[PDB]
Amino acid sequence: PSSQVFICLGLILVQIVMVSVWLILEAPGTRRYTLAEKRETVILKCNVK
Amino acid sequence: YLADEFTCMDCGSGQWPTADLTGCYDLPEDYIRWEDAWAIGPVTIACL
Ligand SMILES: CC(C)CCC[C@@H](C)[C@H]1CC[C@H]2[C@@H]3CC=C4C[C@@H](O)CC[C@]4(C)[C@H]3CC[C@]12C
Ligand SMILES: CC(C)CCC[C@@H](C)[C@H]1CC[C@H]2[C@@H]3CC=C4C[C@@H](O)CC[C@]4(C)[C@H]3CC[C@]12C
Repeated sequence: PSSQVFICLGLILVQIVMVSVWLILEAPGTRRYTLAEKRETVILKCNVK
Repeated sequence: YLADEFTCMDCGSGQWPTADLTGCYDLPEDYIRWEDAWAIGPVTIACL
């Protein structure tokens, strides 16, 4: 009843902190990605590469 | 894009010269869309 939930929640919280610090460091946004090999096209991309 | 008659310039990666070569306009943006594309299969898969 307790130890499994505690361990799983601990791992989930560790991952949540490790990703929240990354989102804090790198502000989210949208980028107009373009390719010189193709051009004439603009891709609205999530700021994560 | 010909900024002047004698000298030709560029609008940058984001912008493109117009058909009349008189100004720089933002290029259309592309993304995954539900309107008759490869997303119908993934949508049905997610629903199932
Ligand atoms: C959705 C997430 C983020 C939070 C909720 C999940 C946790 C807190 C929930 C989900 C399932 C729940 C358990 C379901 C069944 C039992 C067995 C019972 O004899 C005592 C309570 C206990 C042990 C519950 C405790 C709380 C519990 C562990
Ligand atoms: C008490 C709990 C259950 C509240 C909900 C927790 C989650 C959903 C919340 C708590 C704090 C939140 C973060 C707070 C601030 C930022 C910076 C922003 O630039 C991107 C989103 C981001 C990274 C949020 C993501 C969602 C977040 C992690």
